[PDB]
Amino acid sequence: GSISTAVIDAINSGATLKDINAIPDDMMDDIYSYAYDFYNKGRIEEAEVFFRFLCIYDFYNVDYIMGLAAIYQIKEQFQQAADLYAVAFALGKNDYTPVFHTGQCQLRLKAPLKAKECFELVIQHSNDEKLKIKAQSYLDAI
Amino acid sequence: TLKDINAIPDDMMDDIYSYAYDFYNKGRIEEAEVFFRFLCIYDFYNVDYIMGLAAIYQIKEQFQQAADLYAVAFALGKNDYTPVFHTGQCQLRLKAPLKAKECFELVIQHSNDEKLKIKAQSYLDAIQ
Ligand SMILES: O=c1[nH]c2cc(Cl)ccc2o1
Ligand SMILES: [Cl-]
Ligand SMILES: [Cl-]
Ligand SMILES: [Mg+2]
Repeated sequence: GSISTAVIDAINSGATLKDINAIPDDMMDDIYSYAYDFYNKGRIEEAEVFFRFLCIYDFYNVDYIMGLAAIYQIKEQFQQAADLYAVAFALGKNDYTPVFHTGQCQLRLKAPLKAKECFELVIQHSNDEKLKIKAQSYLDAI
Repeated sequence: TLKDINAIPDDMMDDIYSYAYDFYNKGRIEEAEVFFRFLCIYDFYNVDYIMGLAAIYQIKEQFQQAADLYAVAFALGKNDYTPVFHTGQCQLRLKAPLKAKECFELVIQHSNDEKLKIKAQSYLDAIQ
């Protein structure tokens, strides 16, 4: 998937498509909008192809990663979603939404201790008060 | 992954990992890089294998390539902030002090590793 592609690219350390600016920013913006057009109409498979395409070109992009993680979470591919949410957080650092969603994924992965750590981080560090309420409601049930 | 099909026994992979670190510790960087690349081909999902290759890239002053692997390495452990610490170092070398500051601050705010936080704080203290 997207992560193995990123790791292969780093191993081989050859020229990538982004390194040569093979797709301009404006076209990447268009494709991202098309990806969500598919997603918003429930065409999840096509959206996934488009977000995979975006993540091959520019993996280290919080917006592309978050789109793909959402798809995996909807498809109940919870480990793949949590892995991408963690990448997104490492790049973004200031938005705790991926940490919240990782907590949800860990709950489904039968890892309540990992989920608890996620929700507690949201509570202690997020300034999104509504997200904190949601995290607390998961914490109350664990 | 080749790991998924158990193409090489577990103990032999342990041996290869320890040999890679031997090369690294002896300054045999080119050989260590071959061995860590070998490991990461065998199992891209092994955080310690990725961290080894990232360290090689950082030593070779390929700071963006190192930072890219550190971001993957962080996701593959979720709770270990050491790759975030090293990313902060790489960002300083890339002349991105605000990005570096964010990394070291994240270590201090989330990590339970007290020795690592001590190191991150010493970087934060130095950043203008
Ligand atoms: O300690 C941590 N930080 C984390 C960040 C994400 Cl995205 C998930 C789990 C975590 O555990
Ligand atoms: Cl993958
Ligand atoms: Cl900066
Ligand atoms: Mg607060």
